[PDB]
Amino acid sequence: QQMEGPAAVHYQPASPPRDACVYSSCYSEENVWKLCEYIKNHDQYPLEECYAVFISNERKMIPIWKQQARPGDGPVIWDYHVVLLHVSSGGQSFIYDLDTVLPFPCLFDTYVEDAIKSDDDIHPQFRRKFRVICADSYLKNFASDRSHMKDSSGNWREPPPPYPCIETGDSKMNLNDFISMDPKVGWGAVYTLSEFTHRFGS
Repeated sequence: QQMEGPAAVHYQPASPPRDACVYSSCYSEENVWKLCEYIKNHDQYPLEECYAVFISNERKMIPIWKQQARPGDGPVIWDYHVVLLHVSSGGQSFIYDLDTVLPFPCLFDTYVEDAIKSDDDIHPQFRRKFRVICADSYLKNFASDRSHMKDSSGNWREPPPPYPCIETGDSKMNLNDFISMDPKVGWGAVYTLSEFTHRFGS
């Protein structure tokens, strides 16, 4: 037997159920944005408890396991991937990944163990870095004109989401500032996998 700060055994999800969420494949930066917007307009949790988390690396080649685009025990290799992190008031963190086969939401430790796994036995060019942006800052500053999703001849590589492009008064396109893992660029903090789990893991 082994015992276990406070536990969120009665955690109420900050989002609608998985099948009720706005979702477009290969637009997880917008899928997470729409979750932040919901949390903002819903008056359930403070937006300051939530973060958008960009996962990528310098070579833009990151494996993620337990992904719906690859059912089974193999990884999907993304150029980048975005999830939502909710640090509940007791300290327990939850991951909202509309693309995972793990629960939605998922306990932070479980998502790190099954979806992310250790970088120790991963070829170093595939190792993951994390940019953590406050959901309030994310809603206030993120902009994407989706131009990165046009193909060789100006057609869509993936069909876009069915709502207008996310815009701010300051920019129509700063997605590269979020995919970048350069701490001298953009908003939020950039962490290695160890720093990320040291920060939010229990």
